[PDB]
Amino acid sequence: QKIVVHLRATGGAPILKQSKFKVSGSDKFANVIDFLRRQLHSDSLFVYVNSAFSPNPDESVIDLYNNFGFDGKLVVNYACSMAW
Amino acid sequence: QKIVVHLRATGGAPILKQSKFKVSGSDKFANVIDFLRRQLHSDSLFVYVNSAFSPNPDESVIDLYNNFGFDGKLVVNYACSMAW
Repeated sequence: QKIVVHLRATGGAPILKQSKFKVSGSDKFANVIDFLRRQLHSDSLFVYVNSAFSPNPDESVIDLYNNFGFDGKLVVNYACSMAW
Repeated sequence: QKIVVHLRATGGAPILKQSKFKVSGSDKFANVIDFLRRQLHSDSLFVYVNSAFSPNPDESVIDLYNNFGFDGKLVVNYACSMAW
């Protein structure tokens, strides 16, 4: 099984011309980390994936904004199914 | 203080014409949850925010994709210095 992997630059990191790849699902994530390390010429890159979670209803909006907001706003997603 | 909240529909949920709102930071997140459940007629809507984590080198691409993949792909964010 081949998985489509899209590399997304954040925090002002260099944008790669070739950001879309197809890789074997059995491949270890070390391969992705190593590819980026080589493309950007750095051994200390931040390589991460987003993870969804349902915020505590009792938490204030300002706190969630301070811990998860970006570019002046807090993005709140909503869905029927988490598997699209 | 007012916080801009960007509501985004995913996973089959109905899209709102105006999904951008100003909410008092002092309000509990419960107000956002209740707004969505009320306006979209569903008690079981997933209301989530995105967090982030760096996968371990030995993790397989397939598992990362099955666990956190989005719209037919695994999005890998990278930065030389982090900013949400």
